[PDB]
Amino acid sequence: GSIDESRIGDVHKHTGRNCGRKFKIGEPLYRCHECGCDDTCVLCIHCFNPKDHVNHHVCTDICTEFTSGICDCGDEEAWNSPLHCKAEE
Ligand SMILES: [Zn+2]
Ligand SMILES: [Zn+2]
Ligand SMILES: [Zn+2]
Repeated sequence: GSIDESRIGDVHKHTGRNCGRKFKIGEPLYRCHECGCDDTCVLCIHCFNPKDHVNHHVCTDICTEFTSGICDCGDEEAWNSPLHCKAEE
């Protein structure tokens, strides 16, 4: 077999558990009007999968110092539809 060590690999994969990545200032936060339960359900850049949200109203935000957030990818009580983590691609 042959793997390339330079690749991002699987450092962002979180199969079976929630992502819970903490947003640092400047990073994008993704929210979907159709998929998210309340206006606090968010996805990180590594998780957000455009495929899941074709025809949906996606809202992007820049993370600030006042942003206290962790990624909700894989927490099934935060989403109306099952998501497909991008890190799995
Ligand atoms: Zn995430
Ligand atoms: Zn994910
Ligand atoms: Zn969506």
